[PDB]
Amino acid sequence: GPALSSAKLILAYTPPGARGPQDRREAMLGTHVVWDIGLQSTIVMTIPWTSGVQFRYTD
Amino acid sequence: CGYSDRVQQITLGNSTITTQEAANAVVCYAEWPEYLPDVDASDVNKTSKPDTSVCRFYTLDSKTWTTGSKGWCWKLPDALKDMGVFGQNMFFHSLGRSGYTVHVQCNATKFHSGCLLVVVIPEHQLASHEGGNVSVKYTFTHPGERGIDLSSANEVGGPVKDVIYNMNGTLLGNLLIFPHQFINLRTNNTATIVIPYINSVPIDSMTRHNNVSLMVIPIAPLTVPTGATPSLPITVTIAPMCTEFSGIRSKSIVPQ
Amino acid sequence: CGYSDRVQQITLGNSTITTQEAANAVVCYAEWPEYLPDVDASDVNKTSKPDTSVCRFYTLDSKTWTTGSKGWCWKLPDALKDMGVFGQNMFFHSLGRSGYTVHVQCNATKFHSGCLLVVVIPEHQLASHEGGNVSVKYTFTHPGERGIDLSSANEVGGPVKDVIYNMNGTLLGNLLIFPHQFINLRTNNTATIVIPYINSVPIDSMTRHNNVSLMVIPIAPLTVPTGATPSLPITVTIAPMCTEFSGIRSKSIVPQ
Amino acid sequence: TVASISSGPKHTQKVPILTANETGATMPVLPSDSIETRTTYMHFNGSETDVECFLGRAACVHVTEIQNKDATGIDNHREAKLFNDWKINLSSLVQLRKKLELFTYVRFDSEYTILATASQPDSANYSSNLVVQAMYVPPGAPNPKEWDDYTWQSASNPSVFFKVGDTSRFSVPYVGLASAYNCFYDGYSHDDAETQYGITVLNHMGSMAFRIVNEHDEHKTLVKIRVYHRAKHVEAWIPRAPRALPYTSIGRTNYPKNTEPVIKKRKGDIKSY
Amino acid sequence: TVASISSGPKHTQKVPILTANETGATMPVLPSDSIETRTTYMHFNGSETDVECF
Amino acid sequence: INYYKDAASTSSAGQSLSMDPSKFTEPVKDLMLKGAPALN
Amino acid sequence: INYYKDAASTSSAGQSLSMDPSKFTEPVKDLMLKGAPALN
Repeated sequence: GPALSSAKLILAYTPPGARGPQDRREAMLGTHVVWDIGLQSTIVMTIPWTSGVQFRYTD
Repeated sequence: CGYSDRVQQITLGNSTITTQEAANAVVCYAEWPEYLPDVDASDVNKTSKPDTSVCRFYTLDSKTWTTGSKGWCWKLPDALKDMGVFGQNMFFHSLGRSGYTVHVQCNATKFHSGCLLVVVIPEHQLASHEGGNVSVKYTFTHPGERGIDLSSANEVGGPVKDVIYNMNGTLLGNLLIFPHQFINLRTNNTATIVIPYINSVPIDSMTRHNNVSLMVIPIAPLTVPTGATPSLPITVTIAPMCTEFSGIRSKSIVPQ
Repeated sequence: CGYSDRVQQITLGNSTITTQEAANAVVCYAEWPEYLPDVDASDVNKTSKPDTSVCRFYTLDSKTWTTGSKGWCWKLPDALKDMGVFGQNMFFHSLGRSGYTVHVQCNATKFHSGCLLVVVIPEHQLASHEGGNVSVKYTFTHPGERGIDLSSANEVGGPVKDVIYNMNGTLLGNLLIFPHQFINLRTNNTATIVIPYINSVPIDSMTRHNNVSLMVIPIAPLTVPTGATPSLPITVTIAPMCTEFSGIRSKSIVPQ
Repeated sequence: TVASISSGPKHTQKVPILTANETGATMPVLPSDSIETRTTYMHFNGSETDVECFLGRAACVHVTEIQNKDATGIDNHREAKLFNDWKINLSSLVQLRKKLELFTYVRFDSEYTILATASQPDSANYSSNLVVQAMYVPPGAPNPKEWDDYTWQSASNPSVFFKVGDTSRFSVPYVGLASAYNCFYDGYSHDDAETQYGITVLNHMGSMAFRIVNEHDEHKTLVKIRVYHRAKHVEAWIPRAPRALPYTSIGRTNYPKNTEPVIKKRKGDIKSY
Repeated sequence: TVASISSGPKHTQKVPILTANETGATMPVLPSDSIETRTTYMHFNGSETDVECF
Repeated sequence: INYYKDAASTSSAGQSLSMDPSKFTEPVKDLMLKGAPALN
Repeated sequence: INYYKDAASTSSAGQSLSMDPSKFTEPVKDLMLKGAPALN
C-alpha cells in the first residue's frame, strides 16, 4: 500500500486438533504475531513444529 | 529390627492418601515417570509444566461390586477430562504427555471373600460386539469418569462386553503379563500402580488417543457373610504425574 | 553510531508483538514484575507457576474511537477471566498474584490528529452516579473483556461515567502521577506499560478484587482529514507476567 | 553357568516358598527352594528364543493372480486381473499376525522376497517367458490405473523386474513415522463421532502394484505372485496377552459372534488326570 | 547438531521478524525468533535429498 | 564383510546377550528378597 | 573395491556433506544480520 498508509495485522497459526478459527479472539488464543506495517515492509512469522509424531505425510 | 510394611502414604500436591492394609505398590516396567528429555523431543514449542496445580489425586465415582458384577474399565487420560485444571489443560493444549499414580480402594470385613485383578493395558484397543470389520464409535471408547461397566448389555457401534475375552480377543488369565496387582479382601484393601508415559512418540494428542486403559475385574466372586448386603463399594483414585503439555491453541472440540 | 529506537518487539510464550512507531515502554515504579519471595510469603501452600501456558499476549475486542467518544476503562484481572488457561486458573485457585505487560494499539495516517492518555490506576475504586452512600454492584465493576465505555449512559447501582472526574472525584489532568503513556497519532501508534504486582498483601483473591484498572482516554479529540471516516480502531493487548496461583479448590462461583 | 545349585536340608525361619502374589511380583523361587538338589549347568544360551529369532524368519503376507491378455473390450484392467494392488500390511496371515501382535510396539528393517509362478489352465503350446513388474507406491504417489499407464515409468518410485518362475529380493529400512510401529492403537484419526478407530495412517506402509510388463500373447497365463516378508534388526516393547480367538479383519481386534470355546474342557471332574 | 535452541522471553530493540523482502534476501529467521522454544536436535543428515540421490 | 552401503542391507545382529526378567517379573516399588516376609 | 578401470564404472559418491544455502537465500552485496534494520 502507499507510504503514507498504515495497518496493524495479526498472523495466527492454530495447531491441529482445534477448529479453524472463526474470530480474532479465537485465533489470538493460538500462536500469533501482531504486525505493525511501517519502515520494514515485510513480516516473517515462523510456524513452529507442533507434532507428537516425528514425521507428517506430504499427501 | 521392629517395623511394618502395610502402612504407606502418598502426598501429591495438596492431597494425601493413607493405607493400613496395602500390598507393595507396583511401578510399571520398573520405570518411574519422567519429563521428556531434549534428546527425544520433536515439537519445538517449549512445554508447560503445571506441577502442583495438576499433579494431585482425583477420586472417580465409586462403583458397586455385586455378586454378579463382571468388571469395570476406564481409559486414560479420558477419565480425567472433567477433573479441575488437568481436564482444562488437556483440552486447551494440542499435545500432552503424562504418567499416573493409580490407587484402587475396596475395603471389607474379616469375614468377606473375593479377589479383584487391577491391571493397566497400554493401547487397549477394543473390539466391537458386531464382529466383521465394525469400528467402536468415539462416544463409547471415551466415556469419561463413569467408565465402562462390563456387566451392562452391548450397544450399536459400541465395544463388546465379554470380560473373559478382555473385550479384544485375549483370555483373562493372561492379563497378568501387564503391570497388575490383586485386591484380595483377605490380604488387602488397596492396589497401587505407578505408570510412566507409554507411547511410540515423545508427546501426543490427548483428545484422540488413550495411552492406557485401567481394568478392575473380580476373579473370585464377592462372597459376603450370611445376612450382610451382597454389595461392596469400589473407589478409584488417579493422580497425573510428571505431566507435560505443548502447543497451546483454542479449546478442543470433541463429540457429545 | 547508526541505529533506531522506534522498532521494538516483545515475545511471551508463543505470541510476538512487533512495532515501528513506538514510544519507549514504561515499567511502573521502575520495578520489573517478580515471583513472591519466601521472606514475604503468608499462605504455606506451594504456589503453581504455569509459565508459557498463561504468560502470553491476549487481544481484547477492539473499540471504535469516534470524535464524540469519552474514553474506555478495563479492570484487571477481571478483563482476562475468559482468556484461555489464565481465565480457568484464575477461577480454579482461591488466591493469585500477577504482573502484566499492557500494549495498546491505535494506528492512523500522517494526516490524522488526536492524543490518547493510557494510564494504569491501582485500586481505581469507582463512585456511583447516585451520590450519597450508594455502592457500585459487582456486575458493573467486573465487565470482563468488553470493559466499561465512558461514552454510555449511567445505570442503576452502576458507577458514574463522567471521565473528567475519573469516575472517582479526581481531575483528568492529574492522572499523569500514575504510570502512563500517550498515543499521540503524530508520534506513535502504540503505548506499552509493564505492571508489577501492586497490593498491600503478598497474594490475594482474584475474583473479589481488581488490583489495577487500565484507562484509555482521548485528550485531544480525533480529527480526521476531510472526507475520511470519523472513526479509528483501538486494540488492547494484555499478557499476564510473573504469575503465581495458590490454594486450588472447586471452581469459583461469581454473579451473572 | 549353574542351572541348579547343590542344596541340602533346610530348617529356617525364612520361608522362600510362601509369598503374596497380590503384590504383582512373581518371586524368583528355584527348584533348590522347595526340595534338595544337586549342582548342574545350563549348557544352553537361548539364541533361538531371541526376539530377533522369533520374528526373523520368512512368512507369506500376500498372494495375488495376474493375467497376460489383450486390454481391448475392458473398462477396468484391475477387475480383468491385468494388474493388481496390495495395501501393504502384515495382518492378512494369522500365523505371522499372532507372533508380531504379541508386542505393542515393534521396530524392524524389512526384507521382501517375491515369488511369481505361472499356470496355463487354458490351451498353450509352450511355457511363456513372462517378466513381472512390482512397483512400490508410497502414500501420495499415483497408484497405477491401467496395465500400460504412465505411472509404471517409475521416474522416482522404487520398482523391480524379474522373470516368472524365479524370485526377487530387496531390503526396506524402517518406514514408520514414529520411533516404532504401533501393533495396536486405542485412538482415532480425528476428534469425530463417525471416524475410523485403530486402522489409521499409523499403520499405512503404502501400496504395491503388480503387472506383467511383457505384451499380451495369444494364450492366457495366470501368474500367482506370492510376497514373503522376513524381519531384520528387530526390537520389541510392551509384551502383551496372546491372541486366543480367530480374527475377522486387518488392523482391527474384532472376533466372530457365536465363536467356539477356547478352553479345552477336561473329560471328567477337576480331579481327573 | 541443534535444530531448535532453548529460548526464553524477548524484550529488545532488535526485531528479527521485521525485514525487507525487497532486497531479494530470504532472512534465516528461526522458530526461536517468533516464540519461546526448547532445545531439540536434528538427528537427521539429509542424504535422500542430495542432488546425487534425487 | 558387508557388500552394500545401507545398514538395512545387513544380516541380523544375532542375540542381545544381557537379559534381565526382573522388570517384568518384579516391577515393585520396594525391593523384595525371597525368604523374608513379603508383607509385615 | 573397484572391479573396473574407468571412473565412469564406479558407484555414487554418496553425499556432498558441506552445504551452504546463503548463496541462494541471501545473494546480497552488503551482508545483513537478522535483528538489525534491513534498511536505514
